Amino acid sequence: LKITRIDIHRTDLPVRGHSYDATIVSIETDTGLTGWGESTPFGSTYIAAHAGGTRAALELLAPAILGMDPRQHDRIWDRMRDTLKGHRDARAALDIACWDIAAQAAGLPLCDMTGGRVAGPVPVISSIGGDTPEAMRAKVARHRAQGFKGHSIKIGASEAEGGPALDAERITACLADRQPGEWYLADANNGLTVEHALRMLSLLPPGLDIVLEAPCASWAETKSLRARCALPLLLDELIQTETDLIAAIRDDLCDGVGLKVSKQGGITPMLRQRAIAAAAGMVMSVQDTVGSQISFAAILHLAQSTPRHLLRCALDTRAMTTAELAEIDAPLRDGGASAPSDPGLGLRVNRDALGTPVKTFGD
Amino acid sequence: LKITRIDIHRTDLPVRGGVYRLSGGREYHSYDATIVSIETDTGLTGWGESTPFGSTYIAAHAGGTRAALELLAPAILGMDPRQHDRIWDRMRDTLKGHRDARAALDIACWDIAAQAAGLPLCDMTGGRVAGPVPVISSIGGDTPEAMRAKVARHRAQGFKGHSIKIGASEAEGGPALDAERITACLADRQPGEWYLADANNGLTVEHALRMLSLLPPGLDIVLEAPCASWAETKSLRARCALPLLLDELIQTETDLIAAIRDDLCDGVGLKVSKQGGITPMLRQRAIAAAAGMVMSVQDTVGSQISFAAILHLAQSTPRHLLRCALDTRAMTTAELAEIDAPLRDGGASAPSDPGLGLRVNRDALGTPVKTFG
Amino acid sequence: LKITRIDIHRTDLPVRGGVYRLSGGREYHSYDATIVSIETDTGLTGWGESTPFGSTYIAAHAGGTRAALELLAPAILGMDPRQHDRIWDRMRDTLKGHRDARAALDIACWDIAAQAAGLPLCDMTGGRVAGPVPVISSIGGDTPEAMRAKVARHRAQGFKGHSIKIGASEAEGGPALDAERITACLADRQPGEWYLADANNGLTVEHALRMLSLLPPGLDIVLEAPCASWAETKSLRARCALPLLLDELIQTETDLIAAIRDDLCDGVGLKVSKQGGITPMLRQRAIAAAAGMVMSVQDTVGSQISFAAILHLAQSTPRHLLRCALDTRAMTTAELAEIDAPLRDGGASAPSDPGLGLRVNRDALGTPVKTFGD
Amino acid sequence: LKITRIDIHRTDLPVRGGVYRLSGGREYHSYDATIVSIETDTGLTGWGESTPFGSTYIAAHAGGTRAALELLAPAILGMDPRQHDRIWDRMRDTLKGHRDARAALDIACWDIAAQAAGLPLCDMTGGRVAGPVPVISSIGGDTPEAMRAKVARHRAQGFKGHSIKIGASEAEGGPALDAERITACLADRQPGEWYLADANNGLTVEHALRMLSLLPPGLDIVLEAPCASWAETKSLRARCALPLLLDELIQTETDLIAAIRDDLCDGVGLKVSKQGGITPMLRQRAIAAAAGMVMSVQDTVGSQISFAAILHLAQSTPRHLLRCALDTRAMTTAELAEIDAPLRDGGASAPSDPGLGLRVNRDALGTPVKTFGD
Ligand SMILES: [Mg+2]
Ligand SMILES: [Mg+2]
Repeated sequence: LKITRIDIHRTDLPVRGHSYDATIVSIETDTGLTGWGESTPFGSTYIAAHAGGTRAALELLAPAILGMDPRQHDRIWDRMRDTLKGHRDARAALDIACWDIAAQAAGLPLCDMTGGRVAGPVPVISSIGGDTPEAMRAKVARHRAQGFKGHSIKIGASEAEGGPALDAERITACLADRQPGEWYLADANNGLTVEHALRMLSLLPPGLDIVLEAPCASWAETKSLRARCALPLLLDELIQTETDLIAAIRDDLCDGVGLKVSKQGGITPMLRQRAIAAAAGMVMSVQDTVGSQISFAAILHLAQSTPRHLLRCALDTRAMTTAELAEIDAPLRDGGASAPSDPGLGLRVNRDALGTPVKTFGD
Repeated sequence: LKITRIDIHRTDLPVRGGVYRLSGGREYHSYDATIVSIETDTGLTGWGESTPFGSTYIAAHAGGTRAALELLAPAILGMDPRQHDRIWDRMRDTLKGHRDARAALDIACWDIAAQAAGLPLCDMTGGRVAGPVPVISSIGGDTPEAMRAKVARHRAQGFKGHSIKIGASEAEGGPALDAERITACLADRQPGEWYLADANNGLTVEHALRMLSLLPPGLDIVLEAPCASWAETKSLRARCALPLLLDELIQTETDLIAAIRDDLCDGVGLKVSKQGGITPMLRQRAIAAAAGMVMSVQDTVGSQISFAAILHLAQSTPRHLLRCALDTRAMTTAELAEIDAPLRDGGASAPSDPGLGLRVNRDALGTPVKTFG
Repeated sequence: LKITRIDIHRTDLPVRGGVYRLSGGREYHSYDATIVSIETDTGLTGWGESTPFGSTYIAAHAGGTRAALELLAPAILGMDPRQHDRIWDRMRDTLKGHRDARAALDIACWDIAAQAAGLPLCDMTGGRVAGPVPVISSIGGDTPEAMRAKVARHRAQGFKGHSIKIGASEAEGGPALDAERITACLADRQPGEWYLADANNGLTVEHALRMLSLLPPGLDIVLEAPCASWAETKSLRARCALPLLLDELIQTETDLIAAIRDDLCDGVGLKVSKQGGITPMLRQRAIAAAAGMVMSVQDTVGSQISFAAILHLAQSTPRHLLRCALDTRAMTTAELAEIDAPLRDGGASAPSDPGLGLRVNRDALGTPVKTFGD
Repeated sequence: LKITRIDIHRTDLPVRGGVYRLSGGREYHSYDATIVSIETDTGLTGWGESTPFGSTYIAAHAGGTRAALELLAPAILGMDPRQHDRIWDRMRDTLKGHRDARAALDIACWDIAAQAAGLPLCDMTGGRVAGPVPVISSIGGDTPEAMRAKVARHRAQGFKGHSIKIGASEAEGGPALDAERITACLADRQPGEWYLADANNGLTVEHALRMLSLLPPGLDIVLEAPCASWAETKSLRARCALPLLLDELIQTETDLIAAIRDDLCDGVGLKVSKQGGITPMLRQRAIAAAAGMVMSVQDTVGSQISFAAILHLAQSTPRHLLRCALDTRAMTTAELAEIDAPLRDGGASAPSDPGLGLRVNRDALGTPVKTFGD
């Protein structure tokens, strides 16, 4: 088995409800298998990544893995590392496509190639955008009615907007109508000062069941808050590499991690990082930055093979954009979704929907 | 004085009071007990029990106990049963770990030692502390109202402590259900009672912290065995204001040293057969007592034979550090022996007969499965 | 794909050469191996070995291994051998610990899965790293001169790594003797060699510190398994400048997390049947590699069946972190199976046949002590 | 079994050969001993000794030992001498600290308990460990050359372990002298020997660090009791690569816990009458053994009666943790009792007679200074 051709595509994913610049990769083998992978950074200020950067890195990564056996995930990973440091966003698309191929060649859905299907549907997270306390509360109520159990709620008010008091009120409001078996995550997107986070913690009423995600912009700030925060803490932006997780363990920094396929760098590091987190007893939300059905396929299969007591929802990226790049049989039903049973990722990709490839390597 | 014959018995102990539930979907319907008798040249007989709490509590199971005894029993034949440290050394030199197997032999030897000396075991392990020992219930997992009713029944029987088993999955209601279980179980509390919320190593740190946040203020509760590993427990310890007791994580003497070095806990669940019998219960008592750690003196589970070891040890434990003795008679319907230790005057009192104070019903044990000598 | 039948074999493994000596007066003369075959509905057979190193290396013994398998083997009947994590979970739900017993079943499932995928295990576990894996010698306890000479035999045979056993009692000469044993074993070293001083969890901290004081300056040595407990090892670590590798104290994935949290060591001795098979070896390799811990890839002891698992795993390990593979064929006289992986040009190379690459001598194992299923 | 009568005796023990100097200008010329006998209703008599090493070793003196016995002795009358923990509790409830006074009563109760059971004390405290117990040679403060010569004398007699006293004032030569003493004492080193540099809580951290810097590399030495306080010892520990043994600072069981929590030491000097008798010696041995701390088993000083307690405890102590017993008979010319435990080839073995194995010369003790009596 040999990689023979790699096609790099660029396509715009309009926001459901600006747009996202997606890079979609196909990899072909000498036996005639095709694997697919997606990497689409969430704008250019979520982490140190942007779409133009993803494509510029692929100029180096794609030619380097030509002729390799797509099943040898660690050696392909090493080849990518030896070619270009970091740029895990670019690694992700290639890595995912190789795993798609590998699972196809083994006659397995990806969830069965990555440990085995855990029984039942994966709980899907509801996303609650930044707004007034009462508005966020109503959105939570709307999502509750649709069967969603887990909610990611956005916080991060400037002083002018009302600061820590506003964020505290947003949290209390979102939890006000809660029913048994629900789970809430306040995501600050690395945006609070330690002073803001401490004031916010003081302002919260007692007896709330809430997890705090990505409170601060840097490691040192997050470590200072950690010393004076009794809430479970989940890290997202700050966890990109496997070494990041080791540092977090060393510093006893968090109780959970936000694992995003294209942030961590594809199936290969998602699996390494899941093994580390699981061993550490860290809960894991399994998501991606943003993407089409292709991104969703990687998320779902990985979520499906994650131990349920550690899993804290999967993200359904199809809810984020209007894009229709592929079919996959995994309907959102009752706040949950199930990985399909077709070999590989289970995608039927609409090649024409992607536009002519911006770049081709091989022949 | 010389050990001449060792007999290994196997029997089943049926659960008393309905399916017993622990965290992570573990269920127990009966318990597979291993009962050992040891004979001396002088014609004394000593008894010991080791009954793992199924195969899913710690790294031990009844088949493993018996497999370990195949090496341990022949190893100690010919030894003086009064020389507890040297017999222990012999067992260690023969087979690492397997404290479940050491336990039954170790207890039988102490039974012999005490009989030879004409003393009850409590008066061979430091001396009787005045008054009865308070007894503790084992409240298996169920709904908050089901668990609260079990607490009430034990209250009416004269029990003063209650070990309440928590550890709900997200699907079942998670930390909120566990917090509800705790509040319900404490709701009818009378003066001079004591409660352990035992998660049996079943919570993530995230679940524990959420659970802690949900608990109403002003509760008198001790948290037991919150997490599956040493590193998780340390992480929770850094952010938990409640007193913490460790159980599954404390098996060896070196375990207790690590706990002290890490300042990991304020008490220890000492279970006769988890620690490995009288000899290590005494060593671990000395360590815990010096560190000021409270001690719940229990076993995994067992018959009256297990109960005699538990009771005599609790009876010689300083009362200010003792946090109840487990009365296993409430956990199974088995009647493997008589012991004159009824629940009265506030709990149970060790008998004054030499040894463990047991009258073993051999007809309840079945024919031995293996004999050595 | 379904597991249909599991056979438990018990076979004796006679020692190769002379009496083997570890610290604390531990001597060894022969090995009690348990060998497991797993069959599928499709007619594939996978093989796995678990052979505790006597009964005092870790909390494991062959009788215990077999007793545990009485619970484990029937629990995995009917399962898909390819779903390693779900099979792992089933085993954990059945019996806590007893990774020795998990190991034989887990390895046989990986053997099957790699066969079904048409790949040698090294290519199913990340992919073959180029070139042979260097092999480590196992230098048992003796006088310094005898040890030095045993290092020579192995050197001439193409060995670059040496595990040297230390741990003298005070009567025997204590830390001075151990220091002499170390200096003597390194005395004839040629470029590219690597030395581990393995105490097998047998030194007091006082003994270790005394020994460290007695060693001459300028040695290239790694200290393995100095002390019997976590707390003792932590105390030594605070006052030891040598790289430390943990062996007996690392059995679970959570053990490795605790070592990281405590910044306790710079390497780990990963033994297939100690960690519990291919599945935990892969988990623990991912954790060790992320922390930049070096790894010696070994087993307790075993036949060619143990060796197959060791070798394929070592072959997919990044070479800069790898610190040799144990060749178990040097330790036993058993001929339980054929494998095409001889010592040549730098070490041993995993064969390219799908699976473990074993051809099992089925009459050499004896009639199964127990069978489950069909 | 009931305690019926307690007799308190006082007797002088004349120094034998070499008047001791401890750090800080401390001097000692004879030792004021307190000896207690306890009688039972069944006609058994047990014996116990407590003799503080002068009045400046730890917070104890002979006059204080006797003043405390005025409270402790009547408190334990009518008690069952076999219930060691409950007698201990009664003593603790009666008077805090004063473990020197507890020791004499406690040892006598264990003597009775052992005789009642018809076992030597080593067999009542876990069981006799095979072979003689090594006995420590004591090397008093002197010139490096004189100390070296005395080590050579003890070496020729068969002693293997040496306790060597250090702690020179600046005027006397400071850290340089202490380092020279240490270097000299180890210069004629033969295999299987052990060395303990005892500063008797006498060094400043500055002095200790200077002494450590001055020592040549490659020495096999253990440092005992370097500093006067817990906080000083902690500071030294942070910057000292040698194994550390605490003596004066470890008196209670809670002290050992504090040492574990602070990771302060690798060994402990257990002295029967410092720790408070057989009962606390056993508790502290259990703690230390679990922590892997080495233990030197000694007493402050004493007659054969003190030696009986030392020897029996050392005899039941695991040999890999044991670092010699002190033969107190070498420290005085007093003949207070006969015990069949001759010193031969640098070792001694506990006798087999029930109890401590003493044959006490009542005439050598004088009339009791106090009888209880209540
Ligand atoms: Mg996030
Ligand atoms: Mg001293």
